[PDB]
Formats: sequence, structure tokens, C-alpha cells
Amino acid sequence: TTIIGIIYDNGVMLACDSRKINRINENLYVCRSGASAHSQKIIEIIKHYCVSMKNENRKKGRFHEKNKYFYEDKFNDYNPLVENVAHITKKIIYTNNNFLSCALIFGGYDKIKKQQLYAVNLNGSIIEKHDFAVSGSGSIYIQSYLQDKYKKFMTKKECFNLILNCVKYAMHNLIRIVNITKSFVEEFTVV
Amino acid sequence: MYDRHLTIFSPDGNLYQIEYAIKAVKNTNITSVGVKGENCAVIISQKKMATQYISQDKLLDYNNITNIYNITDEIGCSMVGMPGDCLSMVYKARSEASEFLYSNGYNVNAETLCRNICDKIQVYTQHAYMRLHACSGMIIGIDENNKPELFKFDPSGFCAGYRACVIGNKEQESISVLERLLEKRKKETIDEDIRNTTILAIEALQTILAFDLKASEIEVAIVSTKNRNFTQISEKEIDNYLTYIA
Amino acid sequence: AGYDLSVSTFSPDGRLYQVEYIYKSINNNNTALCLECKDGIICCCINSNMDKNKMIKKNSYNRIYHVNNNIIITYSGFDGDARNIIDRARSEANTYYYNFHTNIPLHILVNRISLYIHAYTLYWHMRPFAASIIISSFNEKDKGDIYCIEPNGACYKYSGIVIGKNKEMFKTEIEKKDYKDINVRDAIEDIYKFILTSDDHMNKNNLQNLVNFSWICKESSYEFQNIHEEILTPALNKAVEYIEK
Amino acid sequence: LEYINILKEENGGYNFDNLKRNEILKEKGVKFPQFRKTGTTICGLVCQNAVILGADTNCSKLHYISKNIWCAGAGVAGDLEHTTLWLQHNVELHRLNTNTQPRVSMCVSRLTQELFKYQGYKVCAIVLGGVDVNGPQLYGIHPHGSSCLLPFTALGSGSLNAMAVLEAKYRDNMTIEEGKNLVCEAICAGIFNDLGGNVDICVITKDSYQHIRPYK
Amino acid sequence: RRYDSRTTTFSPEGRLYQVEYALEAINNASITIGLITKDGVILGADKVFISKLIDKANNYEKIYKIDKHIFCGVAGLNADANILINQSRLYAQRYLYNYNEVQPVSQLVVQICDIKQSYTQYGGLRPYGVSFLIGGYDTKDGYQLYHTDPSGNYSGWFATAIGTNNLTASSVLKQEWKNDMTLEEGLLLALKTLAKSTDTEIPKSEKIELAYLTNKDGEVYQKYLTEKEIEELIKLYTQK
Amino acid sequence: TLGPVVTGTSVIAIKYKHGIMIAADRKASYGSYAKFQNVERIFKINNKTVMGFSGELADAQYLHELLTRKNINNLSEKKRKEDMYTPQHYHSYVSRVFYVRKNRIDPLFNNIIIAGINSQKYDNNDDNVLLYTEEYKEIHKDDLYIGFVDMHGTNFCDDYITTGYARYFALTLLRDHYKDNMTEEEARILINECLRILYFRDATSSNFIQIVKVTSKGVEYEEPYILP
Amino acid sequence: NLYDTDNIIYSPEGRLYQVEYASEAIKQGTCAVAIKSKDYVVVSGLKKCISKLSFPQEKIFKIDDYIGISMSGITSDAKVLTKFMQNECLSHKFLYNENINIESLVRSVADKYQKNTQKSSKRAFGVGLMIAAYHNEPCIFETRPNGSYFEYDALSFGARSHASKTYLEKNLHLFEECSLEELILHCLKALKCSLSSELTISNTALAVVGKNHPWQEISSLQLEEYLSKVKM
Amino acid sequence: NYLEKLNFDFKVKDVVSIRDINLEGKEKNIETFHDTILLNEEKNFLKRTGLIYGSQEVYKNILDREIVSLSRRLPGIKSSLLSLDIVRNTIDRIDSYEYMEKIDPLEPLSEIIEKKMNI
Amino acid sequence: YSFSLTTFSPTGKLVQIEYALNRVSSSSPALGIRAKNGVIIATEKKSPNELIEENSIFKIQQISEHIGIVYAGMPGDFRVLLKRARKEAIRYSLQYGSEILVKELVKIIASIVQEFTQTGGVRPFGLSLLICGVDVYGYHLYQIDPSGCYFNWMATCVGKDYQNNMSFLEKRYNKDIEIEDAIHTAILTLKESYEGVLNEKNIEIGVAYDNKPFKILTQNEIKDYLI
Repeated sequence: TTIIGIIYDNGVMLACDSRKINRINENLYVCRSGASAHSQKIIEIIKHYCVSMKNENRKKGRFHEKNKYFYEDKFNDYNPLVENVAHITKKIIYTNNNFLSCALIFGGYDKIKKQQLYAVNLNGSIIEKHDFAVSGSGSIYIQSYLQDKYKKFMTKKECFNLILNCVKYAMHNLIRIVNITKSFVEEFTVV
Repeated sequence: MYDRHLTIFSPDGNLYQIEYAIKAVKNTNITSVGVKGENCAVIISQKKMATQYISQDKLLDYNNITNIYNITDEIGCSMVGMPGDCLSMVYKARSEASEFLYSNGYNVNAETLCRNICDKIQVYTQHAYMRLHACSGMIIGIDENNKPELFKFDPSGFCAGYRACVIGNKEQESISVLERLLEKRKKETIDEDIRNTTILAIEALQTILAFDLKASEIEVAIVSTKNRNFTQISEKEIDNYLTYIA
Repeated sequence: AGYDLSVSTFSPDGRLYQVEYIYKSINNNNTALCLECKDGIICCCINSNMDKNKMIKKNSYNRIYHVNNNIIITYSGFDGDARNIIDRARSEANTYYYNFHTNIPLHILVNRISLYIHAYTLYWHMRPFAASIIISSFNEKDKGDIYCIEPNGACYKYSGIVIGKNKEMFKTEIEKKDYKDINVRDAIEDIYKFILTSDDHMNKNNLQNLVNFSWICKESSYEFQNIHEEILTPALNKAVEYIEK
Repeated sequence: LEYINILKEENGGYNFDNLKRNEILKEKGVKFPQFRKTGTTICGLVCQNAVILGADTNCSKLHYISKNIWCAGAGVAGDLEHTTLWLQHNVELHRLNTNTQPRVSMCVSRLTQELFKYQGYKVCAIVLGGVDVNGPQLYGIHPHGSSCLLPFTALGSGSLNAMAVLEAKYRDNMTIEEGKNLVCEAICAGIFNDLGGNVDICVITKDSYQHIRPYK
Repeated sequence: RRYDSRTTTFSPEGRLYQVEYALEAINNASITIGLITKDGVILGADKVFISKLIDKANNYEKIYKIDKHIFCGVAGLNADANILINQSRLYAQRYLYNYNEVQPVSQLVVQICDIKQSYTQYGGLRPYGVSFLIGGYDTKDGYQLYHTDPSGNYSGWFATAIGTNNLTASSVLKQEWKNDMTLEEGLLLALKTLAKSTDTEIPKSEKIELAYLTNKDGEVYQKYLTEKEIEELIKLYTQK
Repeated sequence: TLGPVVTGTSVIAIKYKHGIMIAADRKASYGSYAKFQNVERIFKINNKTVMGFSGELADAQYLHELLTRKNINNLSEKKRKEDMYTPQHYHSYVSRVFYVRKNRIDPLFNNIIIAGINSQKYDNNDDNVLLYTEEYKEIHKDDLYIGFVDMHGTNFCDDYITTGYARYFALTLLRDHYKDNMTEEEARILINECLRILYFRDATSSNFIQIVKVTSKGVEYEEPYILP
Repeated sequence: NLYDTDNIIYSPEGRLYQVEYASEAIKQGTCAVAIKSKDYVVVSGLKKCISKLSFPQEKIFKIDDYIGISMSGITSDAKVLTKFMQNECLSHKFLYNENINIESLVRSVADKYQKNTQKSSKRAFGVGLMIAAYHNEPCIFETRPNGSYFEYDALSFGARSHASKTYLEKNLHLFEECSLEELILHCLKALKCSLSSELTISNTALAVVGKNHPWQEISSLQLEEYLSKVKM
Repeated sequence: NYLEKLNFDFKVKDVVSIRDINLEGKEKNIETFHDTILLNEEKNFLKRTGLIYGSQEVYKNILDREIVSLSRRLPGIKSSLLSLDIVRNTIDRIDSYEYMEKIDPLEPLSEIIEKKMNI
Repeated sequence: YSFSLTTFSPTGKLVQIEYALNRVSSSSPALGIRAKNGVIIATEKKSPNELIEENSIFKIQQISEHIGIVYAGMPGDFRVLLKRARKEAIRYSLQYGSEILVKELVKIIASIVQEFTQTGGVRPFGLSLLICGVDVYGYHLYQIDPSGCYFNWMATCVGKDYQNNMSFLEKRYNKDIEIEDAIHTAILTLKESYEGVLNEKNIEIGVAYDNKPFKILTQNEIKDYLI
């Protein structure tokens, strides 16, 4: 399973081959790489966790006085942080690492640390990537290209073309892409 | 002796610990009204501190004072009672919602949550080991069939369906008053019924509590089919509704 | 009258007499001021009942503790219950950074402590906690926030709160002027004036021995730090000179 | 945690008396009788607003979870029978308590947790599907506990021919009669190709289902 | 602490207080009779008139069957009797499961006495307010009958009674009773003592119920009397 | 816990007159892939304490979290500046944790080095510790400290300690060229020597070097630099 | 009157009773006095003697190097607390190979005081202890029956504690920055004032701790010399 | 550490039972995994609750579960434990430990009361 | 600290449970007739506020395919007893693969109620359940009291004025009666002791037929039977 992720300006994009993408949260997304049942179980547990912190994160009083999927929570009022979700995923994977083994890639936007793309390999192997994140089979065949065209703040259309080329090269050796921004998320499928 | 202390049946029935808990809920005199429309469910309460030993002060962010809370995302609630007990019951309802979402794989229903909380309060009442929670909730929610649902329970644990109700002091005569407002509703787009139910709830609170209810002393929230997410309506919109009613 | 002998039992007219016994006990215990300022916050603890005890080491008995070097916590009730609640706050922050890696937000901590204190006020055999705890923090973007859980388990957001003996007089004194604009460096003189005036036990000599402080403002990079005595002493001299006239 | 010890002592469960005797017997080197492997061709497909499962026998593979949920098993007969009875009665108890229509997602989650708790020991493959408030949904549970909402599924020993026929001749918005014809084109062909009995067809409608055990 | 009942506590002089009050409940229940005969063990009972609409057919609330060769009857609270009879059934069937033989009645009454003594001594829960009349047949000592109580004591009885007016029933059994008594004579004696305890001359058929355990052909067989045979027995009793 | 997957290469730590200098290479090899080249190897528990590792990233990160919470507990109950634990305490804690995991048969795949200063007579920055954001002072070797914790919990103290592939051949160069109380330039030259032979004579090594100093000023993170 | 039946019930004024009775039990104990200086903390005290045949009951217990304490209440509570701090000090020196912070030990024992006075079916300790040490500075601590720990320059427990408190308060300024012999003389004079009954070798419990001198009870000859010095 | 603790009890061979081959090492086989089948699940549940909500929730849950479980019959007759089922929220669920059965032999009832609650 | 609050008083009588019976005397009526072609259970549900949803406040509930249940007491104990009775029914179903007989479920619920009466530190229940059902052994109608004693009733009434209601039922009840006549007698008995005007939404009627599943009659059916 070729899971791909690149951080462009004012937003991040992520992709997978072919249901590897799962909506843990409106402003957070994850792609799977490993065993089927284990990866579904951990994603269900983290979905329950992240929904629970979204429910509890609502503050007390009143403040602030292709498919397109505008956030209901404006201004990131009570969206859980992506780092917290990634680190509890690290903890659950590490506590059960003798039997539980998955390679999940995480990505999303947050108000504190802005756009973010995290990576969770086998065991508790968290690492924050500010530029790109790729894992899975056949990654090396595209890996040099991932260190080729990304300049510093390469843009949305360039990112769409580049990730399409990367996923096509990986598959050769149905595409679906989720982009996450400050104001909205869009998931779209390229045949 | 000690019949009225523990949850003991006492002579000629009338479990008195439940009545004392209900009276303790009534002594807080935070009136909170709930009304059910059609594809909408407005819940309205008062942003006032519960009556107790301490008193309100000028150096206090009044926005933080609130009685309306969210269970998970779609089903809201409003406990009126003691300070700690209200938020403890909120967390217990959250725990039941988490149980349902983890086990059954989909969001909890308002009816199932109300029955589960009623069972837990039943365990509290029957066992004299632990004190009874003096906090009567008022739960609203949209079912899977895209219909509103209003619900309420008490320290007795009487979970029952409703269409318009009120919790707090002076809840006896007010049962008539809301019915008269439903008479006004007895005689439309989604936004039309949303606005009608909102102004009806505000008018109900105005008639019951019987004062102007300035914009900094109301918290309004609605769950409808257009949105379905429990969100608190802003102060300016509440002021607009208050001006429109007058 | 029987109903008052247990926290679990309800009174006939819906008021737990044990809880007001906690309130009376804390109100007859050491006072604790705290308020917000433009630069930061300032919390003060005054130990008046120690005036008879002329044995304590110089400024060794501190009632103001901290969590994560970011949050201040203080109290007015009994020492042991407050220390247990403090260690619970430390444990909560511990578990939070263990299992999520992010510093605990303050509303999470005060909510959990509020339900923890309430979690002893619904049983029969455990002694209820006798402590009114004030948590506080300050951020540059978020300005400041001061919470105060009562022993019942009632948490409210306060711009400024005082608990203990003469609490009404201190709260009247603080409300004379808006302290949002007054800086943290200048508010020490006003706090000295209030504790010297409102409290009868505190004479001129006892202001330096039996008083504690800490801020969170921009000077310490928004982190915990006690006031150095070189800062307190000019404020003490100015307050004594003003009150003497 | 002493109360859980009390719950374990009072309540029953899986007794484990004869582990050591069986260890001695298997180490001593004697062949013991085999299990009833009832794994045959089974399939299902998401037709127009109704799931249409398929199986083959005189062991009726089509089992009942709810008035709008049927399923077909492939593996060990006892595991399938007991797990199906447990799922049916769990859903019935939930329906009685909650008073709502049964949902396929709840069945999928319960089966997934139950099969994931036993990693590979329970040979249990189920193709459970049915109609709920979110329309028809068909799933492809495996013995490792990995559900997946597929438009059509085919499991069993002779699953390759059935899956190939379904992939060849599947279309959206299909008629119910065409669904039954495709169901036989999978199952009957898999029976006559793979190394039996009578086919089984049952349309899973939201209400008023029908079972056809003498289908062919 | 202040709300403690203090069940397992001696009196000022020599007795457990609650155990006495439990015995008073045994003195405030419908009378139950027990007999030994040369061809069976008879154990009648008096049905309290709850109402005329009670289903008289197959509602024998006094006498119950613990095992294929053991039965019993109660003279106290029926709710406690149901659970205690269930535990007696469990012990008898577990003995048959382990040892592969029919339970001797002495062991069963010892075990139910151990239940009642555990509630008497251990813990603080209230004792079991019911007294049994376990009787049956075994190859060890033939026909046997026992009398348990909440205090845990027990002893054999050739003929006995418990419940209201137990003194009158014991007095009637003391006079008219013989070792070499046939089953019919024992049944007539049961009718006579039940009528004497109830104070009525003619026993009412609906107000009583009877049972026995015959050991004919080397096989235990319990028979519980229904309305027709009760009426026949009463008719023969009044005619003699 | 099961076995190594994502492993580093080595870390070189030496003492000199103003403090400790320790250098990693910022590499996390995924067996035979070399996915990452910017991993933060050397952590900082608090002032005058640094914990380097060479092994599985997850075990090292778990130990980093444990040591961080020990430091936060320490700061949470701090009155004097002297109340801060020395590096010996943290080293003994890591040794006990490794021994406990060895007893449980759940070994931590790392080779830890704990380095720092076990006194506060020189610096006075720990009275006012700041977690969330002059001239060098000479420090005697007695007041400095560095330690080791093996797979099996084996521990010791020495002047210079190395982990991983550096333990075979770079230790010879360190024993040859180490001198008491070296200057920062000579110390950095010795580090460059050790890491260039590591880069040449190893496959999983790297040349994108990290340097961090532990001196009277505190912990100083020098910028990354490519070897000559 | 009615609220003192259990240790989880407060009076109408908001005050415990069992804890106050434990404090009274501490007040009934024998006298002990300790005085610090710049780098030396003496811990002397009386030793209870029931009868002439009985030798005195030993009071001072050494917990660890530079750590020793004096009991002024119930003996069993003192034994349990001494065992607990002994285990804590030895465990800390075992696992970490360093001396334990005196503040941490004082907070831990006061925490145990809190747990044992919180729950019912439990009683607070009827003993107060001088947790004195030289963890790089002379310190004297005191944990009350209510969960609380305090720190002083000098202290007295029960018996004629008023005389010792008056003398220590009167001569508090000479105690700081004085020689070891002068500190010993002042502490023994305070104990003599507590007697108001005369100091002897058997009943006196002079003990010295500080820089280059771990906890060790002074020998009989030096104790006799000091009691001769205070006498004249 | 493990394997109980020797205390010169002198009663090693009983007339009710014989020692197991593993004593108390509890070697990992299918019966061992099924023994800790419910304790582990509730450990996970308490982990989830006291993590996300706060450890006071776990405290309240454990005290409520112990209190309702403390309300039960003496050892001997099986206890319904309905209140425990309501509190643990397993009344809605039917599971393998509810159905099936174990038949259980040599211990007198008084020895069971001594073993259960240490008298 | 476990002790029994339901303790034998002087002169016996087990006084605590008797207080629960007073609550059963203070509850609304809930009767039921065992007919020759089925079994009927009926109840008087109040209209305390006039804003209640009549559907939501169930009193005549269903446990199994041929087992109903109605009560006269407080609602929470009815809810928990209903949930445990359902769990026991499914437990029997998995154990034996058949619908639970009425006698076994009645015995189990009686044991549970007696358990709670006897268990330390918990009060008895405050309701008198009224089980009904159909099985291979015919029709059944039982009544579990707070004391736990179960009675094989044929036509019974529990609630306020239960004596007069039972007398009225006995005056106009026979062993051989049709389902319609039984329903009419139930309606007449409910209307006899109401203290007001009986009409739609004030009663709920459940019936289990000789072969059909236990069905709760809808409001239109109840109105039709009212006329």
C-alpha cells in the first residue's frame, strides 16, 4: 500500500492507493500500512479517542462575538490537536508492540503548530515531518523524486501534479487524495 | 429511627431521600425550559449561579457561568442542581455515550442515554451506600429517523418523553403556560419553524421567570435537521430575538 | 439534628450541613488573595495565625505551589488535604504528558480536580476534603485566567478571588480600582496596603516574614517565579510610609 | 480489583479441565477424529435496495440475525453456529432494550471484536449483510476480524469461480430477479466446478423477507 | 455504623435475638404435618386462603420435590423456601454427579443446616426464616424424616408438626399413631390432625393438600394428591 | 520490545575543561532503507544533563518521556537550586529501569549515555529554571560526570564513553588522543576525527552531524554541520 | 459532644475532635528540645522512667546518616513511623545511591498522616516527631496529627513546654552562629528549665549531628561533663 | 516476588486438593489467556475513562463496583449481582461467562467462608 | 460494614418489606385476566402534565415473543427488573434453544427479589410485578411481590383499591371466557376505580394470543374496545 503525504503552503495533501483513508476527525486524517484487522482495530480505537477529546474540548461560555467539506468548528475552537492523537497512537502501538504492528501516516492542521504531517512506523517511532512523509512498499522507487521537486513552498497545483506523478510511478513499479486546509478539507478521486 | 436518613421506605412509603434531593434541586431556582418543535429542538436556560453559601461578585467572567452542556456532538443536556453533581452527571452521560459508541459502533440515541442514566440513578437510589445526585437533567437529540426528541429525568429516575417542559423552581403552574404556547403553535420552511420555536422558548422563559432577561443572562442552543450539531446561539442573535418578541 | 452527622445524608430542606461546616472551617483559616494584571497574575498567601508562633524560619512555610513550571496552585484550607490535591494535580499533568505529549490545558486540570473533590462528597466513610483551591496561569495571547474550586466541587472562572478570614473586606478593597490595567510590578504595593489594613494581626514587622508571592508574567518569560526580596522590600517601605501618614 | 474476581467466581465460562490429558494423548501419537469442515461456496451482493446472499447445502447455511439481517458462514460448523446464535440473540436483546430497527454496522462491530479477541483460533468466515436505515450494506468478515463494505463478496473453498463470475457480470441498479440469476451463476457454477447439495437464496428486504431453501 | 442491626449477636442471657424472631415467623405460618408409615412417608400441608381466584390446580406452594427420592415442605416464608430448595436441589444433584448415588437425606439436611448456620453465624445478614420437613427413603436406614430450623439444629421425627397450632397437632399425633400403620391409615390420621389444627370438623378439600412417597417394586415414586383423591379421602374419613 | 527496526548508529561523548561535548549524527536507518536523516538523537532532560542513545527509537523515546516526567516532578517540588538531581541520579534511574525490563524479558533496545555536571557551585541558572524557552567557566573532572547503561543493565563511569559501532574502533582513537582539560577547538577536532572514521567505516552512519555542549552556561545546541 | 464519635465528622464550628485528642496525647508526652546553629543541630530530651527498678525508655531513634528523630507520644506510632522512614531512606540510598531529600521524607510521612486521618476505620497517629537533619544545612521539622509539616529554629513538646518555649524565644539570637559546646549548654539548660527532678546521665538523651559528624549519641563521660558544666 | 511466600505454615498437603504442576507460575496457555479475559478488558476500559475524563472517574467506577459487589449473599448460594451488571453496563450484553456452566466439591461451607474473606 | 437493613422485627412480620407493600398500595392499578384463548394484562397510566408523549411512558412491556410484563410501583425498579428478566430469557435461549417458560423466569425473578431483600445494605424493591405468557404448557399469569413470593394467579389486581377491584373481577369472572369478554371485563374493572372520566390515552392494554406473538394494542384498538 503506497501512502503518500506532502506539505504545501497553507495546507497539506495526502494520498493512498486502492479504504486506507479514515476520517478520525474533520481536520485530521490517517492512512494505513500493515495488517488488515490490526489496522482497523487501532483506527477504530483512535477514532473513538479523538471524537471523545473533540466532545470534551468544548469550552464553557460564548466566544468569538470532488466533495467540499467546510469545518463546522470555526477558528479551531475545540478540534483536538494532531500531535496528541499521534502520540496516543504511539503509546497504544508501543504498549502492544510485541503483537500489534502497523505503519500509519498521520496529517492535519492545528491552530497552535499550523499544518502538520506526522509518521508512525512499526513500534513507537513517531517523527514530525515539515516537508514530506512516505512509507510502504515501493517507496524507494519514488523517494529520490520526493527529494527532487519540493523547493520550499511549492504550491497547490504543483502539489496535485507532483503527488499524482508520484502515486502513478509507485503503482506502475484508483487514486484518491485528501487535502486539508485551515478552513476546509476536500477529498477527490482520480481514476 | 433513621428511616429518613438512608434510602429506606419509611412508614406508608414515600422514600424521603428522593424528595429531599428534589427539593435541593428546587432550591437552586435556576429555571431552564426545553421545547420541541418540528425538525428542531430548542433548549434554553439561565446564566446564573446556583443558590448556595457564596454569592456572585463583579470580578467574575459571567460567560463561564453555564448550565447547558454537550454529551458527544448531537445530543445536548442541561442539568439544574448542585454544582459538582451536575457536571458529574454530565460526565456520567459522556461515559455512557462513549460506551455506546465504542461497543455498538454508532452514536448513542437520546432515549437509550436517558434510560441508562435512569438505571444508574436507580442504582444510586436503591443502594443507601452512596448519596443521591441532586441534579435533574434535560436531554435533547435527533434520532436516526431525523425527528426531534425531548427527554427529562429526575433524582427519582423517571425518564419519560416530553414535548415541552421546564426544570427548577415554579415548575407546577408553568406546565400550563407552555401548553398555551403550544396552543399558539397549534394554530413552513426549516428556518421558519426554527425561529418560531426559538422565540416561543424565549417567550416561555420570559413569562415564567417574569423579568426582561437581558442578553447577558440567557444561553440558547438548538439541534435541527439543517445543522444537527449542538451549538450555542450568539449573544447578538439572542438580543435580536428578544427585541423581536417585545 | 442527625442529618448533619454524615455528608451522604440529605437534610430535610435540601442543604448539606457538612458542606457549610467545610465552608466555616475554611473561612476560619488562612487567607489567600490572587488577581490578574496586564503584565501577568499575582497570588498572595498571608499566614496571620502564625503571629503567636515566634519560631518559624524566615519565609520557609510556603502555601503557593506550581505545576509544570507553568501553572500556580494555592489554597486556604488544611495543609494535608491541599497537598493531596496538589499531588493529584501533578499526577494528572504526569499522565497527560505521558499519554498525549502535550501540556495539560488548564480547564482540563481544574475540571478534573473539581470532580475529584466532589468525588469524596457523595460517600459515607471517607472524610470530605477541606480545601478551597485557586489555580491560575497567564499566557501572552490568552491574557490571564484564575479558577477557584470550592470544597463542594464548584469551579468558576474569576478575574480575582479572595478566600478565608476577612475575605469580604479584601474583595471590597480589590474592587476599588480596575486591576486589569495595573501592572504586576506596581500591584505589590496595593496588596501590601490591603493586607496591612484589612488584617488586624499583620503589623509593620510581620509583612516580610509571614507573606508569600509568585507571578507568571513576561519578565520571567511567562513561567513560575517567586518575588525576590529586593523587589518586595521597596514596596514594603512605600506601603508602611503611606499607611503611617 | 476484587469485584471482578467475585464476578469470575460466581459466573461460568469456558472450563479447561482436560488440557493435560489431551496433551499426553496427542504426544503419545494417536490420530483423533476430524472436525466437520462445512466450508462451501457462499456469496452475496448489494442489489437494488436489498441484499441478496447465497450459499449451498442438507446443512442450511443461510442463518438469521434479524428480520432484515441474514448471513452465510464458511468454516467450522460449531463455531459458525454458536457465533451466529450469539450475534442474533445479542441483536434481539438490544432491539428489545433500545426499541429501534437493527443495524448492520452494530453486527459488524460486534463480530469484529469477537473474532479479533480470538486471533485465528476460531475458523469463522461470515458474509453478513442486510438492509438498515443507511440502506443495504454487505460485509466480508474474515477469521482475523477485518470487516470491509464491498459491493459483492464471495467466500469459501470454491470462492474463486464465484468471485470471477460476479466480477464479470455485476452491475449497479440491478433487478432482484437478475440478482437471483447472478447468485445462481456464482453458486451453481462454483458447485459444479469446485469439488454440493442445493443452492440457497434469500432476499434481505427492509421488511417481509423470504427464504428459498429449495431454490435449485 | 450507627445503622447496624447487629444480627449475629448474643442476647444479654443466652440467645440470638433475630433467631427467636425468625422462630416466631415459623409460629405464624400455615400448619404443616409430617408422618412415618410402614409403606411410605406422608407430609400434608394447609393452604392459606389468599383468595378464591388462586389456581388450585398445580400450585402446590407448601410441598416441593428436591430430588427423585427426596421431597420437603415449608412452614415459613415461601420466597426463602424457593432459594433454599433450589440450593438443596443443587447439592443433591452435585452429590449424584460426583459420587454416582442417590443423596442420603441426612447429608442433605446437614448441608441445608450449614447454609442456615452460615447465615446465623457468619456475616451480618439476617437469618433464613423458614423451617423444613425433609423426608424420604434410602437403603441405609429405610424411611426417614427430619425437622430443620433457622438455628441449624435438626433431629429425626416419627411424626411431627410445625406452624400455627403445632401443639394441638403434636397432641393428636401422640395419641393416634402406630408403627405398623398402612398408607391409608396414615392419610386418615393426616386428615384428622389437619382438621383438628384447623378447628373445623369436616376438612375442606380445597384448603388442604397431601403427598406421599411409595417404594413399591424397588423403585421410589412420589405421588402428590389432587382434588378428586382429596375429596375421596375426606369422604372415607367422615364415614369412619 | 520485540526487536530492532529503526536504529541509530553511534554517539561520541567526551569531557574537556569547560564541560562535556557530545555528538550524534541524526540518522534513523529502517533496516536497509535510510528513511530519515534529521532525527533528534541527543535529548536534554534538564540543565546540566543530557541523555544520548544508540538503538531502537521507541525505547529511547519512552525513556525520554520517563526522564522528562521525573524532571517535571523534580521542578514541581523544588525549593532550593541544590534540590535538582545530579546526572548520577538519572543514570541510576535508567540503570534500574533497564534492569527491571531485563528481569521481565522485555529489553529496551538502546545503549544509553547519561552526561552532565553533578554540582551547582559554578552555575546559578537552576534557581530560576525556564522550560519553555559572559564566558565559559572551567570545570574540574571530578565535578563532571558521564555514565553508560547497556542492554543487560551494565553500567560504569569513565572519562570517554561510546556506543554502537564506535565502541569497536573509535574507542582506540579516543584512548590514543584524549587529554585532560582540552580546548574547545581541539575537542571539536577530536569529535570530527571520530565521526569521520565512523562515516567512512560504517554503512548506517551519516555526515549530517549534531553537536551539543553541557557547560556552566547550561545546555547549548550547536547548529548542524556537514563533516569536512 | 455528639460529633466526636468518628474521625470523619466536623463540629458546627468546622473542627475535628479525634485529631485534637491526638494532639492532646502528644501534649501528655515527655519533654524534648532541639536547637540548631550554622552547621550543627543538637537534639536532646528526657527519657521516661516508670519506676526506680525500670531503666529509662529510650526516645531517640536514628533513621539514616545525618537523620535522627525523637518521639513525644505513643510508642507504637513512633515505631511504625521510624520503620517507614528507615525503609524509605534505605530504599532511596539503594536504588539511586544518594542521600534522600529531607523535604521529600517529611512530605511523604505527612502524606501518610493525611491518608490515615482521611478514611474511617482508622486513627491519626498519637505522636509528634522532630525530623531533624543536616541535608547540606541544619533543619528541624515537625509533622502534626492533622496532615501538615512545619519548620522551626527550636521546638519543645509537652510537659513543661512553656518554660522551654520561653527560654528558647528569649535566647533565640545567641543560638545562631555559636560553638557546639555553647549550643549543647543552651539545649541542656532548656531541658533543665523543662524539668523545673534533675538532669542525670540516664534520663538525659544528648545527641549531636552536623558537619563531619553523623548521628551518634554522645558517650557517658562527655554527657557527665556537660551536665557538670550546666550545674556550675 | 512469586510463588506465594513460605512462612513455616506446615500444612502443605491438604485433604481437599492437590497442587498444580505449575503451582503459581501460571504458564501462558489457552486457559491462562481465558482467565484474564475480563480483567484485561476492564483494565482497558478504566484506562480509556481515567485517561480521557480524569482518574476521579476511574476512582468513582471502582468504588461503585466494589460497593455493589460487596452487596451480595454469603459464599455458597450464587448471587444475582444485578447492581454490578447495571454499573458495569453488561446487562445489555450476553456473553460466554453468562451462559455455559461449571459444576462445582470437597471443601465444607465453613472452609469456603474462611478462604473467601480471611477468617 | 455489610449488614441487612431488612431485619426481623419483634413479632416477626419482616417489617421493611411491608413498607414496600404500602407503596404497592399507593400505586396505580395494573390488572390482568388469563383467558381461555389467551392472556390479558391492563393498566391505568396517568396524564400528570398533559404534555407527556403517551408512546414514551411504557408500562406494559414485552420480554420474549410470548411473554409480557406489567407492574404497579416506581418505574426504575420496573426497568431494571425488565432488563434482567430479558437477559435471563436470552440466557435460557442460548442454554436450551427455546422460549423461556413462564415458571422458570418467575422463579428467577423471585430469587433475585428475595436476594435484594436479604442482601446487606440494600433496601427491597417497591413494585409488584405481574408476569404473563403462553407456552406449550398453556397460558400463565404470575405475580412476584416485593417479598419474592410468587402466586399462580388467574385474575388479579394490584395498586390503589386492589381489594375492591379484585372483588369486582371475581364477581364477573368465569373459567371459560373469550378474549373479547376478558378485555371488556378488564376495561370495566379499570373504569370502576379511576376517580374521573376514562378515555383514550389513559389506559394501555396488552394481550398474548393462543398462537400470535404478545402484541400491545394500539390506541385505535383500545378506543374501539372502549365503545
